[PDB]
Amino acid sequence: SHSVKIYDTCIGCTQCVRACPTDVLEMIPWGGCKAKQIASAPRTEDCVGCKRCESACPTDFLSVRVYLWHETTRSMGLAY
Amino acid sequence: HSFGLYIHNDTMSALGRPQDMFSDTAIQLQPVFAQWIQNTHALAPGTTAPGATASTSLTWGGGDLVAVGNKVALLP
Amino acid sequence: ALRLPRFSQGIAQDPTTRRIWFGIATAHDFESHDDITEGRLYQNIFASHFGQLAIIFLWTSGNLFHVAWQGNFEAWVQDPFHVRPIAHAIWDPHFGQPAVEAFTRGGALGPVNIAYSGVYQWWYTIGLRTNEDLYTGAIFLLFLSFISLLAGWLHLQPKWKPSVSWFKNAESRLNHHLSGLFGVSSLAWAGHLVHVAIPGSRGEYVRWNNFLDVLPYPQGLGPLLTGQWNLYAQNPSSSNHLFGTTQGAGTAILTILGGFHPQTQSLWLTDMAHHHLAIAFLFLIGGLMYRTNFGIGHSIKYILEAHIPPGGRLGRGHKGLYDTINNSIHFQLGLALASLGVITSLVAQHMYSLPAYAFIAQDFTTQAALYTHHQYIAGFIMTGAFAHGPIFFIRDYNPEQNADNVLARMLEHKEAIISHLSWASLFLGFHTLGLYVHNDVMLAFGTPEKQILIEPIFAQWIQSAHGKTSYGFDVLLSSTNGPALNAGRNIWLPGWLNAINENSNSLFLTIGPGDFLVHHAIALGLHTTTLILVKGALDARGSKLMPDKKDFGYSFPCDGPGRGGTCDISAWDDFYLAVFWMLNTIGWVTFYWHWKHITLWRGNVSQFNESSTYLMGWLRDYLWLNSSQLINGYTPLVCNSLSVWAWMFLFGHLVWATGFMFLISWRGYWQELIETLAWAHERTPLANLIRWRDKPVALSIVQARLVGLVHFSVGYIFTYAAFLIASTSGKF
Amino acid sequence: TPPELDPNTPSPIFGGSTGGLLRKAQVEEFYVITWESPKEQIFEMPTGGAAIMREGPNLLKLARKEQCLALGTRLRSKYKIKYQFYRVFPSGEVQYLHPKDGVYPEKVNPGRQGVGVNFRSIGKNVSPIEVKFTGKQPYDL
Amino acid sequence: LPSLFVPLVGLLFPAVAMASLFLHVEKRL
Amino acid sequence: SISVVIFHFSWKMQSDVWGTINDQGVVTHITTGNFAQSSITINGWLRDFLWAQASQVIQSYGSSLSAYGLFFLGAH
Amino acid sequence: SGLTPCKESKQFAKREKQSIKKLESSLKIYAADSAPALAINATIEKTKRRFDNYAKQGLLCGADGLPHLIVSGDQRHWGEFITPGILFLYIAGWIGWVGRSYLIAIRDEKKPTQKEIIIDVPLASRLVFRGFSWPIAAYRELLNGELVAK
Amino acid sequence: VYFDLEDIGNTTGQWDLYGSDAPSPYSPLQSKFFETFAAPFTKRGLLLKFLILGGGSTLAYFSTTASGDILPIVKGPQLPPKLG
Ligand code: CLA
Ligand code: CLA
Ligand code: CLA
Ligand code: CLA
Ligand code: CLA
Ligand SMILES: CC1=C(/C=C/C(C)=C/C=C/C(C)=C/C=C/C=C(C)/C=C/C=C(C)/C=C/C2=C(C)CCCC2(C)C)C(C)(C)CCC1
Ligand SMILES: CC1=C(/C=C/C(C)=C/C=C/C(C)=C\C=C\C=C(C)\C=C\C=C(C)\C=C\C2=C(C)CCCC2(C)C)C(C)(C)CCC1
Ligand SMILES: CC1=C(C/C=C(\C)CCC[C@H](C)CCC[C@H](C)CCCC(C)C)C(=O)c2ccccc2C1=O
Ligand SMILES: [Ca+2]
Repeated sequence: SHSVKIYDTCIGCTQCVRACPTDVLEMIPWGGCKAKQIASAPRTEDCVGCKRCESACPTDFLSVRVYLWHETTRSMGLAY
Repeated sequence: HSFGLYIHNDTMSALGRPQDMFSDTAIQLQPVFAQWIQNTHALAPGTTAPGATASTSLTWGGGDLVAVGNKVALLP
Repeated sequence: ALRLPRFSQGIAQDPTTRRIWFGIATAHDFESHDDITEGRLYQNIFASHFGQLAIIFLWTSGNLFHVAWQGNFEAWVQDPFHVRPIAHAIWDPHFGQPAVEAFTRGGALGPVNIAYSGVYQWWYTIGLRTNEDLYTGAIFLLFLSFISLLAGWLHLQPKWKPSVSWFKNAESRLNHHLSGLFGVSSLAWAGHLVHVAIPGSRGEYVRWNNFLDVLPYPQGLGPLLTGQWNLYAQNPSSSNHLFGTTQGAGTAILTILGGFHPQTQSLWLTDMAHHHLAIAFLFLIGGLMYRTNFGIGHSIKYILEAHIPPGGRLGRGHKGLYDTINNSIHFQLGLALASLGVITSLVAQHMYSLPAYAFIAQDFTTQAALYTHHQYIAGFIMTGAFAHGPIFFIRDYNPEQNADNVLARMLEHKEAIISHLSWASLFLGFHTLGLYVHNDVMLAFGTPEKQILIEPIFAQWIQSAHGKTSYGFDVLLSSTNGPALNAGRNIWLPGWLNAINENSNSLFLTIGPGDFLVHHAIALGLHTTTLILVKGALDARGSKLMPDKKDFGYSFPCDGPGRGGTCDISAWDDFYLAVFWMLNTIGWVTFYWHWKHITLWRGNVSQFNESSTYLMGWLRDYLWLNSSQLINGYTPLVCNSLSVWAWMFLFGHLVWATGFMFLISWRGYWQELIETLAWAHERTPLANLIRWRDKPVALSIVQARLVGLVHFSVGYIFTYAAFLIASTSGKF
Repeated sequence: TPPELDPNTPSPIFGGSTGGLLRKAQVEEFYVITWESPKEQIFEMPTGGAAIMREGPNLLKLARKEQCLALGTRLRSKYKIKYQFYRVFPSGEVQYLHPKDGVYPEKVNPGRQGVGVNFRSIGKNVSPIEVKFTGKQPYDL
Repeated sequence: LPSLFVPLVGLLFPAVAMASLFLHVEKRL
Repeated sequence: SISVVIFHFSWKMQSDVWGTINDQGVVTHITTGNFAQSSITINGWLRDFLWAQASQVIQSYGSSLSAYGLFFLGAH
Repeated sequence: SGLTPCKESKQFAKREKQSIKKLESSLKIYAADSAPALAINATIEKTKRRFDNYAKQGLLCGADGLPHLIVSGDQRHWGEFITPGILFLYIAGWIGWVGRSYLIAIRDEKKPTQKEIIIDVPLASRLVFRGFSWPIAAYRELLNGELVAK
Repeated sequence: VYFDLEDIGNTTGQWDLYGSDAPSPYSPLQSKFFETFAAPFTKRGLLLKFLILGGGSTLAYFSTTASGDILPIVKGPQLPPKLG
């Protein structure tokens, strides 16, 4: 499946989690920003790689990145 | 079944086999349905439409031609 | 592993048809393979290298075999001017009776293809005379091709595999490639010339049976070791000399006459034996510069470390640059390809102007074919050189280890490099097109006197310096009171001045305003293609739009629609862009070459000189004009021997346009289409008894651009080749 | 907390569509999404055209999951509804997917533990050469 | 007439090659 | 689709319809009825249609029709 | 300069001759006192004037019979390239210098983009004639020509 | 219509739709004739080899021929340009 990482540059806006069509990310407690939360990629097996998450990050540089990797049925978005 | 017939024709011609082409002089694909209609509009005036003196179009005329100047206006 | 491709587990677990596609396009990218080590990397390449040589030896072996078995050659040797060389025989059951008649040419017994590679003139010049000679040559290469495979297999065995440090022994390899691979090879080639080639051009046949009790020279090696080498140039072949015969034959084996042999219109054999002998010296002595195991020589590293201009205007100069190149195979391939690409063009530009093979200049189709051949090879090689350059920056470039050296400073001021290349391209583009269009309007309004026809006097001045009488100018070698002239006076100059001022040959052809414009087109083509490629290389590791373009590799589809949209942002993709421009550039080059030459051979340089200044002229008087015999290869009335070129001509157009589909329409459309077909198959009775083992999916984003580009390129090459050969050979 | 389980609950009123399950559902996986409806309502089907929600508990089987979230997301807004979806497999085992941790993912929960987070953020990753030949990748670090 | 090596290269080799590749490609160790 | 439609029109009319007629009945069409035997081949379309008929627009410089010559290249 | 001056080129004379005969041919259908005739006679007079000037200004011609330009720098042909060029660089410099005078005037202001899509014509008219002395850009170059940040 | 974990097969429409399940309509003996005479080709592998080697050589065999096009035939060859 694809590879998705998060960085301490994250501000806890939570927008990507809202942007994801396959429920890959989620927010977890943290203490590196005023929001006190940070994104996480606990289910990268369900990711498709549409990068809607990245398209929704306001950090100067994306704090969530998606590195397209090995292709699986799940990632190829196949209903057959 | 349209374009592939052309490529067939190109290859046969280039190989010097005109008789193996889709043409009027070889393997004919005569569009008979459009031809029959064409003929029907020819026999239309007087027969089907008695009020019509001449044909609807000269493309259905058969043996009628119209010229203006030295140039051809229309014909079957 | 588990299944193909088992050099990559992650790609074998692909349940779609993509696993097969990508399994083929990554088979040679050894570094991306599973469990790869630096040891296995150098060993796989080394082995592949033997495999490549084996194929090359085998390939040439095929040509020799077929020319001997299905070609005249012997008939061609007697009448070079009036015999068409045969490529091989044609056996095609699809052939109609006419096609068999129309194609049986060259005095063959059946339908044959006419060779346009020029191996006939090459082998005749080389010394080969009969078919027996060709067969034993074919045997020899078949043998060499076997020992290539044998050696490739040998060094894949554990007790014969070379260590990585052996591959990184640069100074030893250079000392041997310069001295042995270049020098000794060239030295021994001049040996073949004075033993076989030169005496063969003088009627005497020297093969293995009698090359021992037969002297290449009357004084026979005496004067060489004596020091009076001048004796070998004492009696050259006459001006009335006939090739292959004793009529006018001399005794000399090493001369410097310059110019051409009158009969063959090619360089003197005694000029070329001398050439390679002289070459072999600078190479033999040259391959003793670097250090090995004898306590003498140079440390390449230490030289680079020492070349730092004080006042640090180049920073730390070339320090650490030795390891940067010796550790990165891509840097080496890039340097190799760039160098090779340049001398590939050098070959092209020299073999049409200074023919080295007997009776090759008279064969116009061969001359046109060979020139176009190499200029496209050179072009492709050049883009690859600028592809591994980027790959190097991504995979092997170490920023800290190249701190502030010339390589690093490139990236440091990359914006300046790119913007100026952009300016140069914009300047050339705006005016070359501008002048072409202005002239077209004048011709349209019927006022050719209003054209802008700039004389290329700079280049005309060069030709004068070479000794061309036209234009006047009174430059060096064009002036009686010139130190340069009187220095070379009656050595190579009488032969040179005679040849450069002959109106038949292609030795520094007369150029005018029409030549001025196309050259700027050429200049435009070069600058733009370089602009694309170096912008690709210098941005491979990142930009403002994608700061971390590394981490993603050389080839990736994109980075999504965010940040404005990032399609074709990878270094692989600007390669993809540059190939188009390089195809456009070489296209302009070969159009220029072929039009100038067909008008010359036709004795009508007027048509080129007056029509090449406006673009309608190119369309009408070059492309539309010379397409006549080609497109009539087959007709509603008949078929000709040019029918195959007519067929290929359309074939090229078809492949070319088919590629437009992959380049214009992109993936999401086709993916949604296929999944409706996936539905159909499962819901169709009798058909759903049969199930696919690989899931049908649309070609990937990058794969599309590759497939599209290949079609575009194949069409490009096959279309022009169909035109180049037919229009030429139809007229000759 | 334990996830909900099912299932014998009815499914919505639909007429049939071509976007339905295929062999993949039979041999690979298929998904189910479930929800509670206050009224019998009409909704747009991701696979098809239009279907009628059935008042009370509702069960829908869809292929691919994304279809599950797309419909579910639509259920959350538009009308207010609480939904959940599971992964079926073919053996009969079932797997609870979303929400999966009590609460929705947008909302921070204390139970959750981070996965795939790099504390040296930035593009402070190392050059590819540095990991060359090391199965690793720069981001993985 | 040796020109009957054509079908062999022309068809037989390709068929064998394709069949073999097809099999290797669909293999599941 | 439309491009091959209007090419179908242009060739068919010149070849089989339009042309000069004199007062003996003798009809001489513009392209002389070559549609039937040469439009059935892609090479025929390239040669007898495009190559042949494009001669007017590429030989229009100096004429009143040179603007078409300019727009021809201009559109390419 | 392997060419021959146009004044003494036969090909150059044949073109003027052939062109005039073509226009005169058309002259026949329209009769005399006529609009097209006056229009054609005006083209003929414009034609003669053209060729006359080219010869008069010492422009070489090629075997083609058409003038060719010398851009080497040779003094006899500055008119051909160098003189017009300097004229260009003056204007090009003018336009660019005025264009750059506007952006600097605009840069420190409110919404700077607002005056890039809606021109401040009073400001532009104030700055247009500054390009007249634009080659005193040189004296800006001795100090504040280009930014030091990059 | 239904949905039970108990029976996934049925849940996901794995139905042998147009399947017969009916007894053999073929007359016996006829079947037995075909069952004993087509038996060698049913072993696989060997059929693959029989079709390659057999199909290959059978093809080669039609190497031999006449009214194919093996006749440039008595036709004076043209020159036909600069000559050759
Ligand atoms: C180098 C490859 C190659 C070769 C050697 C051939 C050879 C032939 N082709 Mg094929 N073809 C090819 C490539 C090739 N083609 C490609 C790439 C295409 C796609 C464009 C085609 C499309 C094509 C078409 C549409 C037709 C041919 C036809 C023919 C036959 C015409 C000669 C004839 O009439 O005699 C004799 C005519 C016969 C019918 C004799 C039959 C030959 C016997 C039955 C062979 C026995 C079957 C063979 C053993 C099974 C193969 C086994 C093998 C795969 C292991 C000839 C056998 C024509 C044809 O076969 O007629 C129907 C024809 O219609 N070709
Ligand atoms: C010394 C010569 C040389 C060598 C050793 C290499 C070696 C390599 N190249 Mg480079 N390259 C070269 C020259 C060379 N190249 C030139 C001259 C160009 C300009 C065209 C390129 C442009 C290039 C690009 C863009 C890429 C490489 C890549 C690679 C690497 C992977 C190769 C691979 O597995 O793919 C296998 C290749 C194939 C299976 C060939 C299939 C596609 C070909 C082009 C189609 C064949 C043409 C067509 C079918 C002709 C038949 C038509 C018919 C009608 C007659 C490998 C290290 C890749 C890389 O960087 O690694 C990630 C990469 O993407 N090369
Ligand atoms: C004939 C088609 C065509 C043309 C005209 C161009 C032109 C250009 N290309 Mg493109 N290219 C093409 C095909 C073409 N390309 C294709 C098929 C590909 C493969 C995808 C590419 C890939 C490519 C890449 C990757 C790059 C280019 C670049 C460029 C620019 C190069 C610099 C230059 O020439 O300055 C001169 C400008 C021109 C020649 C075009 C100007 C057109 C007219 C003359 C302008 C005047 C307009 C006039 C007033 C009429 C106005 C009309 C009215 C309605 C307003 C130039 C604009 C490079 C670039 O951007 O340069 C920095 C760049 O890197 N090209
Ligand atoms: C249906 C149309 C058709 C077909 C099927 C053929 C077929 C053939 N032609 Mg004919 N030809 C045609 C039309 C056609 N032609 C027309 C219209 C003309 C103009 C009149 C000609 C003019 C012509 C000439 C002059 C010649 C032929 C020859 C040949 C034969 C090539 C023999 C060969 O190399 O083997 C195999 C094919 C190849 C080696 C080339 C294939 C290239 C592929 C794409 C390389 C890429 C492969 C890739 C790596 C994938 C590999 C997988 C694979 C191994 C499974 C073959 C029988 C030649 C011949 O007689 O043989 C000696 C010959 O010289 N043709
Ligand atoms: C203030 C106006 C201005 C100035 C001083 C410059 C200056 C420069 N440009 Mg830019 N450019 C401009 C406008 C300008 N440009 C506009 C509007 C565009 C969009 C088409 C561009 C697109 C452009 C590209 C792609 C490139 C440059 C480049 C360059 C540099 C090299 C010279 C050149 O090729 O330019 C050529 C000019 C053009 C291609 C466009 C024509 C610009 C028009 C004619 C001027 C604008 C007039 C403006 C509306 C006046 C406002 C009046 C005001 C008082 C109200 C030089 C620094 C090159 C570079 O980077 O150098 C290394 C380069 O590759 N320019
Ligand atoms: C003596 C003589 C001469 C000479 C001249 C010269 C001196 C020369 C030259 C030359 C030159 C001067 C050449 C060049 C070139 C080049 C090129 C072609 C390039 C390239 C490249 C590339 C492709 C790169 C890549 C890369 C990258 C990008 C990254 C890093 C790595 C690398 C490096 C790989 C003359 C003629 C005058 C006269 C006569 C004689
Ligand atoms: C002489 C001559 C010639 C040659 C020339 C040359 C070769 C030269 C050159 C040149 C060069 C080599 C130049 C350079 C440069 C540079 C630079 C570095 C620049 C800059 C700039 C700037 C900065 C500008 C700016 C501006 C202005 C000033 C104006 C407007 C605005 C603007 C901003 C644009 C010829 C033969 C052709 C012709 C005759 C004459
Ligand atoms: C047509 C098309 C397809 C559909 C094309 C497909 C699925 C190609 C499938 C290939 C078929 C099976 C025939 C291929 C046979 C060729 C002769 C290749 C030879 C086989 C080997 C030698 C490689 C895409 O998937 C696509 C994706 C992205 C951009 C553009 C396009 C696009 O234009
Ligand atoms: Ca010459």
